[PDB]
Amino acid sequence: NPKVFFDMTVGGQPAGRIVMELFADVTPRTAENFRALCTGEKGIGKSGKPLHYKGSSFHRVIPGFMCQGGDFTAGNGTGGESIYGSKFADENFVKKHTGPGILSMANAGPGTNGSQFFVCTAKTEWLDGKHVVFGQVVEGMDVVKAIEKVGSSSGRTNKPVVIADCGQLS
Amino acid sequence: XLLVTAGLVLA
Repeated sequence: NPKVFFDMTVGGQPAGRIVMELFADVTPRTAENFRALCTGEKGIGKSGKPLHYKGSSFHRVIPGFMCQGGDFTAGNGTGGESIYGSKFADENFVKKHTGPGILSMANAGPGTNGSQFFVCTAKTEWLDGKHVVFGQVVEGMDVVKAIEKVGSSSGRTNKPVVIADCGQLS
Repeated sequence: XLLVTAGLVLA
């Protein structure tokens, strides 16, 4: 399984590296999409912007629930773009939301996977079968905690949370 | 509620 990373800033301050293992052996299509968006491999998408998480933000953070990001298109939670040229199907729901660090796809209903993702800060069992789990934070979960700290009940952060750098680790 | 959607944020 490939391992990818985010180097994060919170309020402009470096906050650490989040390291994620991608379940390519369980969700090959979903993993590859995420992995590719970490490296920037694919270049420019249909949106005219690089297919790359680098520089994008966590725009929706709810403490005790999850941190959501992945909109490198509009940078406001409405955008995002997969590497397949369109939204892609829910590959499978084998993996469940079993606790903190769970990496899963945000969507707009069935078969609408783009680039928006979320990292759980607890068990989110109610999302089972609706959101494709495809990864797990394996290092730097404490960095996710720092992100969680600036969240709110509305989801608005109170400091900008930015992916300062990102890519593939192994 | 506690959802994670992309466009229309629900309760």
